[PDB]
Amino acid sequence: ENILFVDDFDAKCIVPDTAIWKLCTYANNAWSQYFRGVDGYENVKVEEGYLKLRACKDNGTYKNGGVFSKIGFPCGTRLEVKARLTKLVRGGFPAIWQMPIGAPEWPRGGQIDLMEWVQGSPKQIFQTVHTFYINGENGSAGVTNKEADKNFDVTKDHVYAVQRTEKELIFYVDGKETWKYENQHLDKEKLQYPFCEYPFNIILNFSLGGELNGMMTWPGEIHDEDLPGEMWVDWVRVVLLD
Ligand SMILES: CC(=O)N[C@H]1[C@H](O[C@@H]2[C@@H](O)[C@H](O)O[C@H](CO)[C@@H]2O)O[C@H](CO)[C@@H](O[C@@H]2O[C@H](CO)[C@H](O)[C@H](O)[C@H]2O)[C@@H]1O
Ligand SMILES: [Ca+2]
Ligand code: NA
Ligand code: NA
Repeated sequence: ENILFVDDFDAKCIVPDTAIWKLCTYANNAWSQYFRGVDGYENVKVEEGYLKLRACKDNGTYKNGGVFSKIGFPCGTRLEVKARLTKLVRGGFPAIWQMPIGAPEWPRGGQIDLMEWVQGSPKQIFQTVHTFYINGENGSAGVTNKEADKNFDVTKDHVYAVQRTEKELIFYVDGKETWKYENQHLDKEKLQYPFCEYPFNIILNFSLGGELNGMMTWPGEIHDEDLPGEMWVDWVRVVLLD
């Protein structure tokens, strides 16, 4: 099987590979708002074969932990990520996902979420597709997998995967297919399937929710007493398909 990229996070270093992995930065949205004033690698380390991403509160200030790949991947590929949460955190918002590189403004270039967790459904994860066709100017939910295992322990290791081709996206958990999002071969102007127009990166983060500009976010209310939380990523792999 053809390995286009792999990181086992087992390099003789205390931070993830500095050529591949960049620290996440502040932006006025739910997942990014608490990268503000995160000092370098304070919430991000490599240790005992894991990337360890921490979310915590530091003298009044919520701080996220996350990195994104500077490298990205074409179509005809499958991304596999092994990860667990150390615990459930109320208001915690950990994610394993992909953004297009150099695409028009979100959500026009698309977005793929291999894993998200929120306190509102604590014994499940979400696998989600975003496009301008789905979301338009006003939508943020995307299309998510409704038959998601309802009886599932996020604090154990799982392998989250998406296979991306011109035909479709196929999601997996622990090597079992969960759902697919098909190319409908519509007018290019509808932007229904942008997933081969730009390379997609890898994003790994443990973010905190609560209010954004006075509106409650999907991950809901932050319970300070539950903090800190960590996501441990054992490995990331991108395979070239047949
Ligand atoms: C509604 C929203 O917050 N959208 C931002 C998007 O969010 C992701 C969600 O769509 C989804 O729930 O999965 C992940 C993991 O939890 C994120 O929460 O993220 C993108 C990429 O960061 C944002 O696009 C960026 O917006 C900023 C300004 O806010 C900037 O314009 C940048 O150019 C753009 O890429 C969505 O706003
Ligand atoms: Ca590892
Ligand atoms: Na790095
Ligand atoms: Na999701």
